[PDB]
Amino acid sequence: TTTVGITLKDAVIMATERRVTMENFIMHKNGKKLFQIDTYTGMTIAGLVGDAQVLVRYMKAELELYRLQRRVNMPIEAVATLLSNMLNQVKYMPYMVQLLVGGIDTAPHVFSIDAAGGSVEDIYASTGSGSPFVYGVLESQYSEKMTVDEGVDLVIRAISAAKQRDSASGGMIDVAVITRKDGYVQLPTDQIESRIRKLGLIL
Amino acid sequence: TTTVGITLKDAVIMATERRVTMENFIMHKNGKKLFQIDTYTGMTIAGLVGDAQVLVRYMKAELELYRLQRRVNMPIEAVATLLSNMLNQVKYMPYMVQLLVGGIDTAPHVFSIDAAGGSVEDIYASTGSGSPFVYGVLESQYSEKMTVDEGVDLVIRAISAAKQRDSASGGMIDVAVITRKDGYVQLPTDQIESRIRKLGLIL
Amino acid sequence: TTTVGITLKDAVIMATERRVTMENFIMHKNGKKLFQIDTYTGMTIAGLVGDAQVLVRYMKAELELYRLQRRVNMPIEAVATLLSNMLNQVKYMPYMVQLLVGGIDTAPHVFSIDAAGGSVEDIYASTGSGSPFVYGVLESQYSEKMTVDEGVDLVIRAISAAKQRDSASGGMIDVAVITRKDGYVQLPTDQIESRIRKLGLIL
Amino acid sequence: TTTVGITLKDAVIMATERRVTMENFIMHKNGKKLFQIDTYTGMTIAGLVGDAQVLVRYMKAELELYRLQRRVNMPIEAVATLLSNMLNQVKYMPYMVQLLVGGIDTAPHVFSIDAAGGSVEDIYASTGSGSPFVYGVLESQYSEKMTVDEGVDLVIRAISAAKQRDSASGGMIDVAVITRKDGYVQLPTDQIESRIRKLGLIL
Amino acid sequence: YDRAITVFSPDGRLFQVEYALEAVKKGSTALGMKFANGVLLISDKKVRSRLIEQNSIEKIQLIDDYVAAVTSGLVADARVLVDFARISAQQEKVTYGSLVNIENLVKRVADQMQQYTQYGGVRPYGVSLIFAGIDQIGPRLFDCDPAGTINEYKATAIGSGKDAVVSFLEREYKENLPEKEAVTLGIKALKSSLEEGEELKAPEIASITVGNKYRIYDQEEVKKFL
Amino acid sequence: YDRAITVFSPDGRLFQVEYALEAVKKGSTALGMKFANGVLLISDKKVRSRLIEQNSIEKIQLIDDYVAAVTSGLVADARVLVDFARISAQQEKVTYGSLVNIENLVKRVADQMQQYTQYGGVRPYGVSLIFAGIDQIGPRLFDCDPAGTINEYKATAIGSGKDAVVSFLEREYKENLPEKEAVTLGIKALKSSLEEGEELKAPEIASITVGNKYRIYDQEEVKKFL
Amino acid sequence: YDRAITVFSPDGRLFQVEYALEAVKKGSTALGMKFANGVLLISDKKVRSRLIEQNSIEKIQLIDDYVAAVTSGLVADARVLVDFARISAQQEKVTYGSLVNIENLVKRVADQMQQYTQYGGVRPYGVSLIFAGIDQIGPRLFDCDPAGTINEYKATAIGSGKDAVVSFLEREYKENLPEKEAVTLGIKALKSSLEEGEELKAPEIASITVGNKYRIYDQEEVKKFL
Amino acid sequence: YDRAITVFSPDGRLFQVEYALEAVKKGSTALGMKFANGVLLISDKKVRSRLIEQNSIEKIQLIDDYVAAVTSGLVADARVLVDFARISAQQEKVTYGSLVNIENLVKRVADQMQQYTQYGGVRPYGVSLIFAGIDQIGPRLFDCDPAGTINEYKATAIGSGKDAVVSFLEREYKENLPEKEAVTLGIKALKSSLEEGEELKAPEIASITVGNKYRIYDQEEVKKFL
Amino acid sequence: YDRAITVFSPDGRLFQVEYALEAVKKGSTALGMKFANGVLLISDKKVRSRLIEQNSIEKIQLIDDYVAAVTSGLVADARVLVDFARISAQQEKVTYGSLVNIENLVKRVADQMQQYTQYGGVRPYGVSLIFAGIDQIGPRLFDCDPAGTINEYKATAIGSGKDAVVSFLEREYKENLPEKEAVTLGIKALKSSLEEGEELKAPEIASITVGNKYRIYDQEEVKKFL
Repeated sequence: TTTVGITLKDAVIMATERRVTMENFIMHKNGKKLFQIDTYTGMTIAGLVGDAQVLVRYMKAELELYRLQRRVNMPIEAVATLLSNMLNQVKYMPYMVQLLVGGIDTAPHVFSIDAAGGSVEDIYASTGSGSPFVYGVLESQYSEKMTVDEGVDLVIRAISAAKQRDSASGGMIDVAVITRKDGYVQLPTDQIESRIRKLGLIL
Repeated sequence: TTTVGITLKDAVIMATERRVTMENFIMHKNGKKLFQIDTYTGMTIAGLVGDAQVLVRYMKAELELYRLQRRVNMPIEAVATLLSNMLNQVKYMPYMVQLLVGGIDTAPHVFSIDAAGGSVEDIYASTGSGSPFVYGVLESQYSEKMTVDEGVDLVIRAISAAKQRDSASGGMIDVAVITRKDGYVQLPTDQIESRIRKLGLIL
Repeated sequence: TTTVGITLKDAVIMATERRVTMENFIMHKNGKKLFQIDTYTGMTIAGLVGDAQVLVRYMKAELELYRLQRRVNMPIEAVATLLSNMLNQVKYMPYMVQLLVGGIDTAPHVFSIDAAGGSVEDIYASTGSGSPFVYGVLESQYSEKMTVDEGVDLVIRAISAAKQRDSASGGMIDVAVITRKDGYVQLPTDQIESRIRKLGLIL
Repeated sequence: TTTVGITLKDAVIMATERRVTMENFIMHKNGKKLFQIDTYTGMTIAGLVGDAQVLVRYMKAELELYRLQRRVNMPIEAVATLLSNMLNQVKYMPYMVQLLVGGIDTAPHVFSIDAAGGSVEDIYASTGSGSPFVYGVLESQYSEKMTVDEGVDLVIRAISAAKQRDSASGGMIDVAVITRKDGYVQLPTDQIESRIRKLGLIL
Repeated sequence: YDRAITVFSPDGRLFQVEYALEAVKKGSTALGMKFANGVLLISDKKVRSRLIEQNSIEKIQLIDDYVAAVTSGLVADARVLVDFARISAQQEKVTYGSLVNIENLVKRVADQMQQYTQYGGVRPYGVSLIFAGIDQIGPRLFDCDPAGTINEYKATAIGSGKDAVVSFLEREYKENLPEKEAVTLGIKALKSSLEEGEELKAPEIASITVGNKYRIYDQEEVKKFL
Repeated sequence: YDRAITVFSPDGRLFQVEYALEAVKKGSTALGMKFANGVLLISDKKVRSRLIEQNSIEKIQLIDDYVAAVTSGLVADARVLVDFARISAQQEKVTYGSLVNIENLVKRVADQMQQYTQYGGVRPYGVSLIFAGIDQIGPRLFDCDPAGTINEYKATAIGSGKDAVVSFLEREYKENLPEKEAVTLGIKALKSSLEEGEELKAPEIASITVGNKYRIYDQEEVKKFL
Repeated sequence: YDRAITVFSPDGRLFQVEYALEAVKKGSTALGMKFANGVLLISDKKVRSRLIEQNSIEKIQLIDDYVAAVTSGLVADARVLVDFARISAQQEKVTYGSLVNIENLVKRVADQMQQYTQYGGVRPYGVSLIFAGIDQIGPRLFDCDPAGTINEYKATAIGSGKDAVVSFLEREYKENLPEKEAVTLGIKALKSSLEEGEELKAPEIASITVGNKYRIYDQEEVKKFL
Repeated sequence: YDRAITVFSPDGRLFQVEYALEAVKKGSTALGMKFANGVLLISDKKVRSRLIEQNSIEKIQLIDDYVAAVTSGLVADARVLVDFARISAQQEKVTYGSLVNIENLVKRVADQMQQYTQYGGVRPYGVSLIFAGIDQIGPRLFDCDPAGTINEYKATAIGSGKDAVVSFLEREYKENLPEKEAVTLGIKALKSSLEEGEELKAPEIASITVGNKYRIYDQEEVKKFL
Repeated sequence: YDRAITVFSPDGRLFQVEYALEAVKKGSTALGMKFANGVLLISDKKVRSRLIEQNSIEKIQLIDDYVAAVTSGLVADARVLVDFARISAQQEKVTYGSLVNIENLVKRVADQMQQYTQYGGVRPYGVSLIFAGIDQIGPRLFDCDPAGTINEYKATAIGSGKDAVVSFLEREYKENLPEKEAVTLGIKALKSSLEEGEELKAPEIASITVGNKYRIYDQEEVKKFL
């Protein structure tokens, strides 16, 4: 699998592929690895499917309980800290998962958490089997003076490179830009196909 | 990774690098391994990221609870003793971490604690993957009659040598001098770049 | 590491080296392995550093609680029995430590306790990595008709031989003679350097 | 190590050597393996030192509590049964010890108990590293029509043969004859040296 | 017949909860109010004899460097409850990394008091607290009931001088106010209530402005306001 | 001698349960009704003094973004019970993945109240709640008794203004009704009961239409209905 | 009918806490005060009969070589509480390595007394203690209440001779004072209170100066002050 | 109504502790004293009927071969407490290898009695003991109260003949004394108290001299002192 | 007001222990005595109706083939206690391999009765037992009190016929006696007490001689002694 998360000026963009295997044997050509975890932050998936979905369910539950108790959204440092403490209360029966949570509260963030609960701030991050490819292209092309359209084009070029050069990733890309103004918006697949055909990465 | 902690006349200087890997695959070129643990002592990180951050959270919590109960700062022997007892109550499900806590109470100290909770006093210490390099240069150049500027220059030369001769360490150095007079002050990165360009270790 | 404990006429002499490694990589050229455990007995350290320091803390606590409950000092047989029962209540998650406790109550003793809690009385004992050297020189030169100065000279010759012929031991020797008259007195390092320069073991 | 226990007409004789190792490295040339467990029975030691001394402490305690509750001494079958049940309540975290308890209540006995708690009556028994030598000489020279002096001479010849032909045993022999008339009497070392010089086993 | 245990009345009142109230009416009076960019607490300090250490007797007890507390009623229940509030705040700082809302803290403390209201075989806490501090939302000021009732105030009081102070504060309080005039108003409130000993004292006063930490005043500064 | 503990009467009545029900007759009145494509809750808000923070005092407390709750009676038991309802709803969202029926939630909350009705050594909850929200079935509106009794209503009330409201709602309520006219009918209900203070107030009102989430009204919109 | 169990009063007083006080008024009197570089404790020793071992009867009981304690009230509760204080001090010496502040020790002991004040089915401790010793802060001198109330004093007393001593010490105590004159003042205090047996006794007196350990005086030195 | 459970009185007295005292006043009398190099216990033995086995009735019950005990009061509580003292002494012989001080043993036994004084739902022990024996310190002689109070004596008594014996022992006791004259003084003490049955009996007497073990006398030797 | 629960009296008596005694005075009488090389038990058997199975009604209940027991008082407590004595004897036969002393068995059974004397919320055992048998020491004969008091007798009784039997046995008992004459003396004892029904019965009698096991007599042999 692969993930990507890119922080720019006043937004943060995350995207995954949708191919679940679960065997060698690619079994599901349309899964779901990008989740809305709250109204201003989301969470991606790059690990064992069952453990990752249980962590998504628990974090949806805990953040909704949080916002319903305090009427304020959770800070991104707080959600990564909570996720790190949860993953590190059990590490000798651990969750084989590589999580990545990003979102905006007063400034956009994207955080990475490994299977032992190591939280660390960075402006662009990625996890999964097809991770070094998207790190390569993000290192080569990424600038922090981009717009939202330039950011999502960079994301689509990244995940397209990972699909062309990796076996585990593949299938249709789904992308969701989360910003302070419009809130959590997941792009429809028709606009994503339009961006792919505009960039000329289709075959 | 690498750490360094140097005790001089009336201050103690600690610094780390900022590069987190978490894989082989250096993943985060700007992490955080130097933490303010209290208003007159700090703690560095040279182990597994999740376990080390959980230990930082717990020790921040316990020292703040301490100062809030007694209105006195914790002695450095007390914080190393507490950390040793915590790490040695669980050693068969242990924390794979090499901690180093330094600070000043009535006299400056820097203490080292391994994964089994062995506390030991020393005037200069270091932990991490790039540790023997900085021990070499500290053994060759260190004197206890230095000033604060000479101390932080020695620290920057040390961590620069560890960056030039090690793979795991790297990225921008951050340094914080903790003294009795000004309290915990972390140097801004512009002054650190000025010291690097003055010493001529830039390329 | 190395220890030594020698019983003579009306006193008992213990000494260790001060070099802590904690790696291969000798890391601390000035540690602390000789501890005052009570006002008329002391305890030496020749094991894993964390476990040994936790045992020193617990035995300081228990003997102080003892003397504060009963207003009598603890017998040496009692402190070795207590330490043996503590080490043998847990031996399948054991403390990898080789302890040695000596002192005087109505007659001087020095006792040895291994990692499984085997207490045994003897007039001269030693533990640690550099142990057979000091057993050799104690077997060759030791007599029970010595004075305190002859005893501490024999101790310094022993630990100097162990330093010259072992890697794990080293650093400055510290010695404490415990007797009934003056109580627990640890010799200052200047007198120890004077005895080394008088015996001519310096280089 | 080695033990020996010999039942004759109206007495039972036990003896051990005194050399404790605890390493390969014979460390203590004067230990203690023969214990008075009650006023009419004793217990010998041929196992791991810590576990064996803890078993000696527990059995001293339990037999003293027994006699203090009932004002009668414990039968030898009862003490071996108690020791067997104690050793067999824990055999998967077992005591690596080979015990041997002998004494006289209305008729002399000497019993042997292995590490799994197998009690068995026999008129002469032995345990330890140097055990088959003393079984050989006891099988060749032992008769049940001996006196106490002939018995203790046979014991000294046995343990002297085990010292001359084994590495683990050695040091000065101590012997205690326990009989109904005089109770528990441990022979002084001067009489033992007189018997050695009379038998001509000295070198 | 008239029910002295934590069970109900035939009109529907908890008698022991009343009786832990009117215990808190016997306590030392205390007060808090919000000002322009923060919140202040002011605690009366009736130094009765001249033997007691004048400095180290504190009623304004910090829970964190961004949440403070002052109490009234049974002082032992006060100290135990403040210790539970401290360890609860530090557990929130462990788990969620930062103290986002002080309301979670006061709700956990109030539910801890509710648990001893609820079950049998334990008396309630005879203690009443107000919490103050800033968070992500802003300057907050709570109250805490022996029943467990919390109320967020702009300006409140607690202790023996409840009614006269809250009458002064319904008469004369203004919403946004600089710190010096606000603490002058608070000293005037405490003097309005405590005119039965015909002298006020030198009380202890503490404040916080958002972005900063607690500045508990020394003995010398509070005498200049007086 | 007339049985003040959770045991039975010689006619067969639970006296502590009763006495907790007359505790909740002393509470603040509240109301709910179903309208054409949803359900609304309307809570009276008797702002007694002018010191209490007018905004953040809330009785309409959300359990989820699709189930809401408003309460009456002992406010501490209310807050603890609403917290238990929140964690029970979130445990259902963990386990079954979605909140399919609000009836499971109200039945678990009512059984939680039953457990303290049942055993000895603990008083019952002196608190009465109504739940509202939509699910797979549709817009639902429950009640909750200190005994644990639940009843699904088209339109109900709770609190001190029970009888006058339920008389108005047996007289004048209609089944399917647009939201503006339904909330006008609700304000008329609350004014019909609360004509003893000769002024109603500005209350707090909330609604949901199926497919949407909760739209708690601000201060400015509710004054336009009034 | 007037509430003899750890529950509240209709004015809000804990009756068993009172009754454990006025138990502690029957105890043996004791006293402590701070002097120039330390703190002293002075304990009256009413040797009633001539059979009791005059030496080994001790009321000044050490907790550590830097914290001491002397007690009044029920002597069995005293001994159990001093044993808990000893094991708590030694657990702090294990965990934090040094005894940095004596205040943590007295607060844990006082919370231990609070736990038996709080729950039902156990009586409070009928015992009152004062703690003395030096730390990182300096010479400290606490008190301990059967309620759990602690107060740091410059100079205090405990036992049957409470009021006369504290009157003498509001009249005649000075802050910084050499040790010989301070213990002369303490013997004068104890003689001022105990003028009902028309003889004082030879009491037991102990002190500490910062940097040193406890010097409990023998029988021969205390008779020279007398 | 005058407080019959282990709770406090309004003057501050534990009435069940009193009532376990004055139970121990009904017991059989016993005595101990220190002599020149040891300590002796002397126990009266009122053989009432001629059926009871004259030999095996013992009220000199050894805890160890270096600590002995004699009791008074409820004999079942006596036997249970002596069994607990035996297993506690043997646990100390396990853990610390030798019995260094008898004071740890009597303090653990007294705290065991305190635990049943303290909690509710259990009566105290109606039993009073004195312990005797030598240690590293020397010959010791304790007492044990149903409250848990211990006192180290030179010479003491217990049982029904308390007051007359302790009057004889304040009148006529000397500190350092040979064993024959000391036990003659003890028999004279027991005869001084027990002059109401106009015959003493043949009692049972035991002693220890430091370095030796217990020599409980037979029937024939004690009649020669008589 | 006169204390019916296991707590103390103001003179120091356990009233429930009395009331469990005087319950045991209503039981069936039984008796035991020592003879030349053993011990015998003799149990009266009041066969009331002619419907009860004459053979299998047993009061002499074996604990082991070397310890026997016979009881009086509440028969259900008797059966439960004899079952506990059996499993305790068999646990001793597991652990120590042989039954060396019967005194350990009777002391564990008596401490089991003490545990229900001691704690609250359970009534004591209303049952009284005597144990008999041989061991390493010799023929033994104990008694067991509802208080837990044990006494070793040469010859004793239990049940309703206590006083008349113990008067006969202070008058006419001899120490060493052959078995036939001893059991004739026992039948004469039982006839001396039970002369109120003017007929004795055919009782059940059992014995043991050291080295042998229990010989409970049949119906035919006991009629030849009668």
